[PDB]
Amino acid sequence: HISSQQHEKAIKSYFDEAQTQGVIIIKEGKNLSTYGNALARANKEYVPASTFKMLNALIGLENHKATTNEIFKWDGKKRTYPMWEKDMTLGEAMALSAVPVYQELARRTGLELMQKEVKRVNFGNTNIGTQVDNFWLVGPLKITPVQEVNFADDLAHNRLPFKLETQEEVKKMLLIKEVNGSKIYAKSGWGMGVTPQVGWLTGWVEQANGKKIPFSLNLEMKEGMSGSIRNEITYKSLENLGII
Repeated sequence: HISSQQHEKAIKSYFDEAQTQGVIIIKEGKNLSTYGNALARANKEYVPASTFKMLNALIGLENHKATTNEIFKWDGKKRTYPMWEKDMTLGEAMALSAVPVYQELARRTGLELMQKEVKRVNFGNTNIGTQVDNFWLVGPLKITPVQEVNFADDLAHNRLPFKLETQEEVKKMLLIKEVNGSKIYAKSGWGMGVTPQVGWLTGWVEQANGKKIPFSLNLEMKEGMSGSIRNEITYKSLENLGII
């Protein structure tokens, strides 16, 4: 079998090849393993950016601000991406990472309730500030890569403080890949309105035997880098380690 030294070298190279700095944290049962080319990122705070959609969806569904089939209508105004100029359910919006639909959901929850639920769940630094519709994009909400893989571990195992049914509905929103009997559930995140920019892919692998292996990738995104590098490094890392 392959040495630690070699796994670590391989996964560090994935980051080096992308000309970025990043970490990926894997959790197995209770044990966290940190890999990549900038390990000290593991316990630094960054904005969650679209990572926070997993929790905004939980809070909105639990608090009856939406249902899993409600169609959020496009209001007709020009959007950053053409693929967002359409009507969609929270699940469609999770996959397209459609920030406008999730800003509407935040605004239905409202500042006061949003701040209470973010506190109740203990996400990151728990601080949402005064602006209900952009706190996960530009601050002040922040979360370390450790707290993210721990958040994915809780979601994955249904340990967040929400109805089981709420958690199952949100996890169904997150299936992003199947590869050999393994299912990968994750949400990406790119905070562009912060400097330096932060990229995330947080989730877990469900192996064919039902075991769940949570992960959070966290890297510096750079002007002109592609978004699928978060995916590419993540899948290379998980396959290097035999998780998929």
